[PDB]
Amino acid sequence: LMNAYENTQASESRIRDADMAEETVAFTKNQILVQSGTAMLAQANVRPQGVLSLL
Amino acid sequence: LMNAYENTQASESRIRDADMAEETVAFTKNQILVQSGTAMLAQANVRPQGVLSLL
Repeated sequence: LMNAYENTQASESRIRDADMAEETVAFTKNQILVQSGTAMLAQANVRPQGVLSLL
Repeated sequence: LMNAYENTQASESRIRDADMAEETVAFTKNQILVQSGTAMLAQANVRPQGVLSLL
């Protein structure tokens, strides 16, 4: 029962538990992506401002 | 039978039993390797931060 329990727990952890190092890189990647997206959006708001030079 | 038992026990121990020192050296080598690797991964996780300054 000890042997089966430890192997069973290992098998369960291999499926449900998350590997923090595996996707903390993904988290940082997504943070960089969202920052770049916010910057590009804010750049996009001021894009039509050049029209006013013709009025 | 006594002599045969002691000889056979020694022969079996030559195979199944582990060497404590020659295992601890590898264990500590693996330890320094893994901590170096996790430090290197942690420092490599911040590479994209050099890009957002261009935004």
